[PDB]
Amino acid sequence: MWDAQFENLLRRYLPFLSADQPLEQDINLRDIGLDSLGTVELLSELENTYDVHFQDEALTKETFETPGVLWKTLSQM
Amino acid sequence: ATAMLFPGMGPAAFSDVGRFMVTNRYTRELLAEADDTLGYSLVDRFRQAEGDYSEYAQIAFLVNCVALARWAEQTMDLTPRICAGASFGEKSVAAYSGALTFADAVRMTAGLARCMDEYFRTEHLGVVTHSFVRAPRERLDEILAELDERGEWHEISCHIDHDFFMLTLHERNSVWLEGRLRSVGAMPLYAMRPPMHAAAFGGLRDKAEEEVIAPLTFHDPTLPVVADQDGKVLTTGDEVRTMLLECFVRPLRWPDVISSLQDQGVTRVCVAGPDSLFGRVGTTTRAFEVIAATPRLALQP
Ligand SMILES: *P(=O)(O)OCC(C)(C)[C@@H](O)C(=O)NCCC(=O)NCCS[C@@H]1CC(=O)N(CCN2C(=O)CCC2=O)C1=O
Repeated sequence: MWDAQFENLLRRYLPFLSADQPLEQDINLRDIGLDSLGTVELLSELENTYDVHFQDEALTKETFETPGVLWKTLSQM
Repeated sequence: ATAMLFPGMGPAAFSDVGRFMVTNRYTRELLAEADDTLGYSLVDRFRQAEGDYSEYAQIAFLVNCVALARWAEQTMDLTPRICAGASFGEKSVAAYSGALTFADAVRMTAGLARCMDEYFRTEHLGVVTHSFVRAPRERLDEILAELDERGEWHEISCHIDHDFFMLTLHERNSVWLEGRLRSVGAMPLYAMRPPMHAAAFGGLRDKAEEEVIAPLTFHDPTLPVVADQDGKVLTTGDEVRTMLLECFVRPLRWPDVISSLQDQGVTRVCVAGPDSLFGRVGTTTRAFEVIAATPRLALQP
């Protein structure tokens, strides 16, 4: 279970999710609008905001499949 | 000062563009000319296509891209000094710029699509083009040297930004390449088939010349066109013919196109069409104010 700092950030990259719609844990980010360059800018904002460096398995597409896997993967740093 | 930019192809479906193509009057006009030229209903064959990048999808992208440029010009009263097209977009600018009639550009696009499919049916099997980011040249060189070390063939096929490149090579090395990229913080994007932009494809270049490009009549453009191979401002039909050919065997150099544009006085850019890359990448962003002329934008009131 994540917080509002994470989610406000993440929603700036999901154009097909409306502000009045919840971010489900298992929802697929590609279908909700995240694309290649979005992912890139999203990595960027996460690495500043949280002072981490993504690497090795954290750079596979799988990391970015859902908010749930992405939050999990991020917490670990 | 403003420029007109035509983007490369990217991931999408008929659902994304279908309402636009059937509703916008620019596109309807162009679809009519395209049908009369191909001998079929483009929209109908695109509608029922079983791919991401069929022939029919490619011609539809041409049409959408050109119509959106005509659409942005009238809607937003743009008065472009100069234009440019990346990769697939070379074909878009040819038609926008006046280097070919729309009908020849449709023929062209259709011919080259068949021609790529024949060629890559048997040639350079297993070769792929990898895109990746967060990879400064320093890091990429280390990887390439490790590839040279094992005697594995490769070619840098595109320069997108300082840390954003495309590399072509046998798919046998893909998984390792991916893993090794990630080791140093680089992120794999996509692994494209067919491949594109390599000296080793001079064979494809000849076949597009003989089977498809040679019969066409090119005209000098009504505005100059910046070549995506190296930032050269072009001004004649024959220079536009050449860019379309060199494209198969010379790598795309997007920081060079941005350079010329800046050097020719350009402050602002309109990117015509659906766009996953060239209108969004930092190389374009840091230099210019961007107007994204996408089917979504053309369906607001
Ligand atoms: P993420 O998956 O959201 O984004 C990935 C990425 C940003 C790389 C996105 O832009 C992408 O997927 N690119 C699409 C690559 C792809 O799969 N293309 C398939 C082949 S199609 C297109 C058709 C075509 O002919 N070209 C160029 C060929 N060409 C020239 O460039 C000049 C002359 C010529 O024939 C295409 O790009």
